[PDB]
Amino acid sequence: GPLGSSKEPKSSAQLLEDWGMEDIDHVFSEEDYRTLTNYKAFSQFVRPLIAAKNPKIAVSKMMMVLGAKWREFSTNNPFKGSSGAS
Repeated sequence: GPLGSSKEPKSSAQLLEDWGMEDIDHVFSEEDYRTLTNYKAFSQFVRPLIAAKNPKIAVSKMMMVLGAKWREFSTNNPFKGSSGAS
């Protein structure tokens, strides 16, 4: 049978949950997609955000969450091209 050992990856929520931590119940919405168009703009927002729910988290773990969230963001983001095309 088709198992697919790599189909469902660990999302940032998954990772954080796997560590026994809670994530920000925020949802990257349409306006967020159009404004956080790059990782630096993204991290500057999302880092203090997640840190607000887990301030005692390890930075090494946090960077995984941020990175995964950027991925998740880009995944649910319909706007492939922030200003039209990309």
